[PDB]
Amino acid sequence: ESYSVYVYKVLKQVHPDTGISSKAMGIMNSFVNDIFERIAGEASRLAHYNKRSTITSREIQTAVRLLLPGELAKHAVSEGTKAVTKYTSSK
Amino acid sequence: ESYSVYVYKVLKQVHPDTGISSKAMGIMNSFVNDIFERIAGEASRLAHYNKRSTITSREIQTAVRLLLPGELAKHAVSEGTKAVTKYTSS
Amino acid sequence: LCPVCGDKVSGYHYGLLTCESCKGFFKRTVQNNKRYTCDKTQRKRCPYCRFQKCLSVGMKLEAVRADRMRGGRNKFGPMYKRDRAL
Amino acid sequence: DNIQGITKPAIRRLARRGGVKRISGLIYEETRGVLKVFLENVIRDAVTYTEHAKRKTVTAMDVVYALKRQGRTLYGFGG
Amino acid sequence: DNIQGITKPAIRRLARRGGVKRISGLIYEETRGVLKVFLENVIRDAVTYTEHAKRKTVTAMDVVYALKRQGRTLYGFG
Amino acid sequence: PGTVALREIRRYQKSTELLIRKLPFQRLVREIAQDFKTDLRFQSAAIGALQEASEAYLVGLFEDTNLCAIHAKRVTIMPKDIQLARRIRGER
Amino acid sequence: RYRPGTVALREIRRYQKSTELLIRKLPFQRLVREIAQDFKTDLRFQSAAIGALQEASEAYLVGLFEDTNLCAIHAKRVTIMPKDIQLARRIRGERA
Amino acid sequence: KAKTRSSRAGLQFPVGRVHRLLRKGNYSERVGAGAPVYLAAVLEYLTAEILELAGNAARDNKKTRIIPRHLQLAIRNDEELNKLLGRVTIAQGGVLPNIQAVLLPK
Amino acid sequence: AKTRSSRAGLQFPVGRVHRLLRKGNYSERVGAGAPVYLAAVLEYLTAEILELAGNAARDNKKTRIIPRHLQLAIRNDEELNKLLGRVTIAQGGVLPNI
DNA sequence: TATTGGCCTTGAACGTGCCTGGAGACTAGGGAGTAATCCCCTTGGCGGTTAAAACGCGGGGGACAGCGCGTACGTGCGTTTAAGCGGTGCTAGAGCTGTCTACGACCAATTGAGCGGCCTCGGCACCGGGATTCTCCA
DNA sequence: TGGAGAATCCCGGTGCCGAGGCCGCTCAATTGGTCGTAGACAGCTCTAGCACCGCTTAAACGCACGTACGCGCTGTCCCCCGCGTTTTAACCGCCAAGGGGATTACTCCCTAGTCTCCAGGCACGTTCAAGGCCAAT
Ligand SMILES: [Zn+2]
Repeated sequence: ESYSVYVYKVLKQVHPDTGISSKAMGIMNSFVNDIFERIAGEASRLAHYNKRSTITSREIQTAVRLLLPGELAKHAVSEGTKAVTKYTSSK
Repeated sequence: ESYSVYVYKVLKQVHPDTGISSKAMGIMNSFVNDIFERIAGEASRLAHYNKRSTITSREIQTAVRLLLPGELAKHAVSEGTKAVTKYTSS
Repeated sequence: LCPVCGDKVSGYHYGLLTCESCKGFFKRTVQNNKRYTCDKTQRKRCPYCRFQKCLSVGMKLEAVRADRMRGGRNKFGPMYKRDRAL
Repeated sequence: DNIQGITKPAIRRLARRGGVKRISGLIYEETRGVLKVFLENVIRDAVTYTEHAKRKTVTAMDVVYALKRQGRTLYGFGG
Repeated sequence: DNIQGITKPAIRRLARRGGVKRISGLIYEETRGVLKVFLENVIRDAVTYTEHAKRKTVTAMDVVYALKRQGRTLYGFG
Repeated sequence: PGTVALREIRRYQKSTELLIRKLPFQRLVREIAQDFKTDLRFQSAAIGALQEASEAYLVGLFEDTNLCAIHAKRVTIMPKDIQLARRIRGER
Repeated sequence: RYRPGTVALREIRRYQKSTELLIRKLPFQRLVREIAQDFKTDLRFQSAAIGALQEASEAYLVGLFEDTNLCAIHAKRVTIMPKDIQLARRIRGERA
Repeated sequence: KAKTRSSRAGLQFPVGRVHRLLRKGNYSERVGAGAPVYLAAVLEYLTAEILELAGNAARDNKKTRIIPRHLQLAIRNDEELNKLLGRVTIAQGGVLPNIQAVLLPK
Repeated sequence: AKTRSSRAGLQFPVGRVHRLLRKGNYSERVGAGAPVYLAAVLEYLTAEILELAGNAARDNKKTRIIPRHLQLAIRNDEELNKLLGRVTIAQGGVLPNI
């Protein structure tokens, strides 16, 4: 499994007329996997510290705050909260 | 939940006429917890790499070889193998 | 009575029954590494006689702590307790 | 302006523990800045941990986790 | 032996990419030694990973995991 | 002008006690913490751990700075040595 | 004739604009195999493993050379010496 | 009638795949209904930022495809991304052109 | 022998290590030999550190291990220095060098 | 008077109660262990360029040592400053228990989104080639 | 400031190999209902964090002073740099033979799950010998 389709969709969203090479997709797949592993590990540690058996959007928010720099963490928190609210609004 | 009893027994085995203080006991507890976490995490990663759903003595041995330096790794592997053999013998 | 001098013992001090006077004298002598030049009435007559009698009765030197750590119990704790069982 | 509570003799003592024989006169401000930068980065993560679990008092384990996150594992304060 | 395959011009090029302008005459032996130590550590970890998996062929994944274990995460090889 | 410095180095490398007054450090810690959140509260153990970590970090940094100073044919440490030590250490 | 130091700067500018490997491949493969011989006999290597090892080694050496250059500049010099490498590796924490 | 969770959340990254990865990754006994949405949104945001910077870097060199060097330039020229990706080496990435001022001719 | 440590000849709790492995989200299943191996490794490491600390405390005329002795034992051993190189010890000080 | 004593502080070793987590036993189901087969994929030869490593050697710029000089840093003493150690008073908020509901695991149909294979053509690398600008000296 | 003269850039031509756009199908994402418990929520007990206050004394601060250390300058000799011949082994293309990695039926032992019994481990309160401090001497 890979993230090539989603990365290409995002690239077409940000840069309409711009392609990419295979090695660049390999690097981006490695980047996505690395960030996923970091955030998931931090969320698991946060859940274990507080003696809870569930990982919620709260643990994701706290892990994003812990792992990312200032402006990046702020923007990521805003985007994730907006996505969660939009998802919950529909059913 | 702490390791004070077991660390005290180990100390009595090593130095039968030497005591330990409270802060040293806390440091030892932190050390044991840190080493446990490191080895367990390495074993979990090893099990995940090979698409295995179980953690066995092989993963623990490989993690010990990966983490500890040369002579420490050799002696730790020897002690663990001896313990596992004795337990299996029953 | 305290075998070192002959006064009333106060308890377990560096090996066995001794009094507060002899306990204090031993701890000062050991901690200060004091050296001098040579009965209850004569207990203050000469440091040498009392000191040599204290070492002679068997009361021990290593019971004193070089770093002077406070509290706890020393290696002779099990022995002290066994002797105190009587 | 409580950073000046880290007096010059204290910085000199810290340097002496590090084996420093001679100290310049411009060291102290730099040391104060470095200490402030370190403390900010530790305290931020400590407070972030404290906000989780809806607590108003910062615990020792919060600062222990904050230190361990930065590769500065500390022994003797629980955990 | 094979270490002399790491020639003086190769180390010169590596230093040139690093911004070094003037190089002494005893640099190359030090570079060979440090490269041997680094390669020894990485290859030891990779071979341990290969051995645990019941294999006789070293893959790229073993090298990547070994590099990650040293805090030298590498991108582009999976 | 070298004897007292050597004596101080010996005593403070054998000393193993803390080297900063506790009340000013407490005030500084609370002042820094007030920025991120208001009406915060602290345990004593947290402040002790913060102080000990800070002292250990500063001692290590000073050791590296002394090494960098010695490399440059000097015995007096300067801010440039601290900056070089932190740069090679990777701190930003 | 170019004065000493012009060609060095030319090479510095040229080799920082490229991304190719700077070590010949066959001697590096031979060295890797010889080093791995002491760990297990009769080993096989995928091409990707050797490529990754080479990439990591070149990156590590370039970083070490940058640190060595900084150390040499600190001591009011232009020429790098082994002692600069030792100091950089000591401060980094690699050498004990 | 069936709708994808990404469409409900308005994302491009998959929510079901992230949920499956979280479940199989041995992170928690249970996974909430909103955690994959948050994680996917964060990953999409980071990928979009990196792609924007890399595309600008590629456009600088008059190219229309992104290669590893453009990724390295974009990552190393941004302070926050550089701090995030500090101990990461990019294959075929190279280094930034940087020469010390003293080494220049007088 | 009822306790698993008695069977394994150890002074560390096999059952507690097994429970911590199970309730730590490491793997879905845990083998019967992993806790024994892990407990043996931990016991060996603790015994090594304690022996070094006791020797350090017995060099000087002391009779109780304080954190300074642990720091001296770890700093003066090449293997343990590499194992615990990024660890700060409470009230340990530094090595009397330089 | 620098030495006797008497009372007071102290930190690991000991007892005691009780409860929660380890030990034993049994069963069901799936994860790990072996074979057999298939076919990439890794190793090993051979011969013709030809680019890269090796070599010689003159000289110029930089490493290194010696010496002089000015001021910044160390040292000591008198005098402020405030840290350190108690005692007392007063809550904010940590820490645990109970109820009960809202949410997430689990299973079975059902459907469509995403990997594999296969043309194809357009971005990008390579060659002249004159144009233009970095170095060097005299 | 001007003149050779190497290193470098701005220009088309060209063709080739990989980026990028379809198809078919299978396999993983979606729906819907039922159910058991994780976690939200409210309320109450009691630790412990934060305020003041007085007195004692060790650290902090100030100041005069003089010598050791940093830094600039000068000379000389080692030794790396730039360039022009020989020598060598790295690349490239082809090829062929296994060696080992990947996939699949299959079967059997290993580990999760539940229930019951009870002792190991934690929380205390209480030694208690040894170091510490004081006045009379
Ligand atoms: Zn007596």
